[PDB]
Amino acid sequence: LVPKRVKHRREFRGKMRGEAKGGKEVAFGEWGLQATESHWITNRQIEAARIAMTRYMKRGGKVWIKIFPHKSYTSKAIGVRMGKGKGAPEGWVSPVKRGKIMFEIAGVPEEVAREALRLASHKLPVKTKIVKRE
Amino acid sequence: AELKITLKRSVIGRPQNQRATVKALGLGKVNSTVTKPANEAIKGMVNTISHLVDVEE
Amino acid sequence: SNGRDSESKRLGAKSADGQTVTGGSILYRQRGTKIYPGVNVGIGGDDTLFAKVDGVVRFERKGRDKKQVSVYPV
Amino acid sequence: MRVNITLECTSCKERNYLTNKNKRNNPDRLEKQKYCPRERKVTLHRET
RNA sequence: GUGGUGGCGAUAGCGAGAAGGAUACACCUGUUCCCAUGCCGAACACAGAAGUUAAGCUUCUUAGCGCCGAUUGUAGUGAAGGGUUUCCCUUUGUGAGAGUAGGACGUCGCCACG
RNA sequence: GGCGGUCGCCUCCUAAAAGGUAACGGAGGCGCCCAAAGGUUCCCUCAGAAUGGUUGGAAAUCAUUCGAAGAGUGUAAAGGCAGAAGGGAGCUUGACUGCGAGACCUACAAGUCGAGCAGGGACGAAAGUCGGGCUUAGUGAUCCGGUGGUUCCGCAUGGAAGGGCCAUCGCUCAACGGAUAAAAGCUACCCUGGGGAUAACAGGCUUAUCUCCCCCAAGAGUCCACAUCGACGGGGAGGUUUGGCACCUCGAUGUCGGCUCGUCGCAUCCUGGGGCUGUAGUCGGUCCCAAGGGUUGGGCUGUUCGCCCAUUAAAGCGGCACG
RNA sequence: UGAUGGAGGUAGAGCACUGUUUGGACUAGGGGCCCAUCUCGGGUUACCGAAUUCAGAUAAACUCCGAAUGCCAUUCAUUUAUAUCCGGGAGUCAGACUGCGAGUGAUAAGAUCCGUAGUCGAAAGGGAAACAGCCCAGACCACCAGCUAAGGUCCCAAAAU
Ligand SMILES: [K+]
Ligand SMILES: [K+]
Ligand SMILES: [K+]
Ligand SMILES: [K+]
Ligand SMILES: [K+]
Ligand SMILES: [K+]
Ligand SMILES: [K+]
Ligand SMILES: [K+]
Ligand SMILES: [K+]
Ligand SMILES: [K+]
Ligand SMILES: [K+]
Ligand SMILES: [K+]
Ligand SMILES: [K+]
Ligand SMILES: [K+]
Ligand SMILES: [K+]
Ligand SMILES: [K+]
Ligand SMILES: [K+]
Ligand SMILES: [K+]
Ligand SMILES: [K+]
Ligand SMILES: [K+]
Ligand SMILES: [K+]
Ligand SMILES: [Mg+2]
Ligand SMILES: [Mg+2]
Ligand SMILES: [Mg+2]
Ligand SMILES: [Mg+2]
Ligand SMILES: [Mg+2]
Ligand SMILES: [Mg+2]
Ligand SMILES: [Mg+2]
Ligand SMILES: [Mg+2]
Ligand SMILES: [Mg+2]
Ligand SMILES: [Mg+2]
Ligand SMILES: [Mg+2]
Ligand SMILES: [Mg+2]
Ligand SMILES: [Mg+2]
Ligand SMILES: [Mg+2]
Ligand SMILES: [Mg+2]
Ligand SMILES: [Mg+2]
Ligand SMILES: [Mg+2]
Ligand SMILES: [Mg+2]
Ligand SMILES: [Mg+2]
Ligand SMILES: [Mg+2]
Ligand SMILES: [Mg+2]
Ligand SMILES: [Mg+2]
Ligand SMILES: [Mg+2]
Ligand SMILES: [Mg+2]
Ligand SMILES: [Zn+2]
Repeated sequence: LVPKRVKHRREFRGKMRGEAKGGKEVAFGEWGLQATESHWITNRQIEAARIAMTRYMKRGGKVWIKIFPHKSYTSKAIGVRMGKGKGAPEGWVSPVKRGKIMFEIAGVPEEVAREALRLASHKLPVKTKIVKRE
Repeated sequence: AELKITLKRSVIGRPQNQRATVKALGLGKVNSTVTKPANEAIKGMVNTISHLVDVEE
Repeated sequence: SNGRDSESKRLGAKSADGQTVTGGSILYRQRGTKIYPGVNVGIGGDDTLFAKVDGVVRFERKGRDKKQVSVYPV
Repeated sequence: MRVNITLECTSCKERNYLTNKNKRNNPDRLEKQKYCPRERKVTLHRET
């Protein structure tokens, strides 16, 4: 996942304080994977979790990714001293706050949903808990 | 009626408005005491530095 | 490359609400009519609001979504 | 080619005004009715 | 009642529906007159009173939309601390946005003709 | 330090709801333009969309309806403006002269706003508006010169010469508060004053990188995730690498490799003990425990490293200012 | 300090604008196949799908909203004692860490650069084993007197085994 275009090539890292503004309830699927810690989630991590879920589901049911890596981050190469302007963009992250549902699933029995979301959670840098839609 | 205010905590390491409030009340050394009217202005001052003072009616 | 910025212009309110000012005193510096000139107040060539007489400054509402400065002599 | 010009008073020849014109859009000498401080009256002024 | 002209944040609006013209306001009838159209008497301007309430306009019904919006709770946060300190927590004050109970189809003047 | 970038001005974000606020922080503009794109008087309201319509096409012009601004505002952005600051038309030149109470800004020099007074006007019936433009960039001190004006001065006197005063012109003096009217390099032949205010070595902090160790387990393994290996991802430890910083040392902390002497860690090369094995045996693989001792000589290269020769139970990896 | 009145768009929040973005419905239009080909009209992948709409996210340079604080002001109130102005004399223009709010950096650095408060600087004393910058607290002096702060009370080592 990557935004097709961005208004600004470079952006502040920002801060992650408090619970997630939105997306704290399962909205489309039957089961959700809720973040319980705040952390940047990369588009590589989102993809690993997504493939881990869908494959176990055996292309069964539906998967919703509720987070998008809107935010870019830059780096400087080894041997580059401090200064001389912000580094070139390196990757994409979604800043995720505790309580945000990162993924939702439907169309599969609960046993598969719980194991599907377990395999995904091990791909993410954040601790997670399974959440049933209300 | 009256308020007896005593300075029980040091003013070292405190913001300027708190040091100036202590001085506005007429307090000096630690354990210095002063008697003031229980106006809204004086009670406001006590509230600003309540962590530094003890007050008696 | 970046590294440029214009000098700051010290815009905003220059006289307070309820303050007595002499005629000609600047009340508000602004780009555009962020605040409108009310009674006894004029607007300069660069949108600066100034008192036309001696009086007390009042920042007021102009209808629903606009503001206004006036000077009221005593 | 926008240029700076002087508007002289056609009556008393005092060079009273500093202004500018685009020569391409105004080939001929700019003529204006301007107040002459010397004569203290509005007089025809012409670029010189 | 209607026509002028104002103050008040649209609680004055919008949409839909209904009724009315006695006066008044309008459509309306004309281009001789002042005046007018980057063409057109459509408009503006002027002169006029056959018809019409059809529309505007006034009054009335509706909250469907827009607007207004208490209380409670929560986010944030001043001050005082704390921890397991990119964060988080306690105490004390303050306190939204959101979402809601609700309010509301206006109100206060002055003048003229009735 | 060099290379590159930057140097004055304007707008934004950073900037923490007054103002101000830094970085070789993140984005853009300026060194103009306009004789109307200025003033005033009067009048006007947009972009799009739907529907219909010759050439005519997605889209050129026309009509109706919808449409609160989704247009436009010369030129960047922000703030503003459709009671227009946007658009059209008539007449105009106020893109006036003398000024200017009082304010803003400000180290200074400057910069900004300004009611109002007088002179003489433009438009308007009048009220009234007008000292340029929606607002904020479009600029450059003094010295020295040019040009115009002048009831100023005129070295005995009259003149003149030459000055003054007012107006204006000549700056990519852009290193933009401008060292001179006028200026590029080499130094390992070098020298002095200083600095650990500031680099190279080593220490320190950091640990992205690096080495090692783990989590999840899609897969490989005939079958069989986990004998062995392990994608996509995730988490640590160490402080040997590549680096970042500039905190001790520049009134000097001697720099690679080797020799001599070792000493320590254990993420163990050999030897000792052990579990699992896709362990018949013999050889092995992998993990665990274990640092007691041991852990070769040569060819080439300054080398470390590495390749090679010949051995060996093995010929370990690191730390100790790369001892 | 209180009261009162104002300016200002940050925290948060929201999406009403602008960017970024998920799913659903439906769809102009868009890709190949056949029939019909003058390439002219269809029927399809639950083929790609504008725009619309429904639901759900996101933002330093987004805002229908919007605090706490801070700020300006008042012939205001209470306490307090400074404020300006004129002049003589300076020194300073390497700052450091800590907390908090940001940028740069890898939301690394005892890093760097601002804002804000404190301490150090230029501050001895007590605590943190030692430890400029942390916690408590400001040494004019004398005392073989008392009370406390941080921090403590089994022994080193004062005080609850
Ligand atoms: K995880
Ligand atoms: K008519
Ligand atoms: K009617
Ligand atoms: K209504
Ligand atoms: K005109
Ligand atoms: K210079
Ligand atoms: K040489
Ligand atoms: K590490
Ligand atoms: K490990
Ligand atoms: K097996
Ligand atoms: K040295
Ligand atoms: K060794
Ligand atoms: K074995
Ligand atoms: K050993
Ligand atoms: K050799
Ligand atoms: K050799
Ligand atoms: K060394
Ligand atoms: K939105
Ligand atoms: K914001
Ligand atoms: K600080
Ligand atoms: K001090
Ligand atoms: Mg600015
Ligand atoms: Mg101007
Ligand atoms: Mg609310
Ligand atoms: Mg602030
Ligand atoms: Mg500010
Ligand atoms: Mg214009
Ligand atoms: Mg003579
Ligand atoms: Mg002579
Ligand atoms: Mg300079
Ligand atoms: Mg030589
Ligand atoms: Mg020397
Ligand atoms: Mg020295
Ligand atoms: Mg140093
Ligand atoms: Mg050393
Ligand atoms: Mg430093
Ligand atoms: Mg020495
Ligand atoms: Mg071991
Ligand atoms: Mg926010
Ligand atoms: Mg530092
Ligand atoms: Mg010193
Ligand atoms: Mg001390
Ligand atoms: Mg010392
Ligand atoms: Mg004891
Ligand atoms: Mg006990
Ligand atoms: Zn003249």
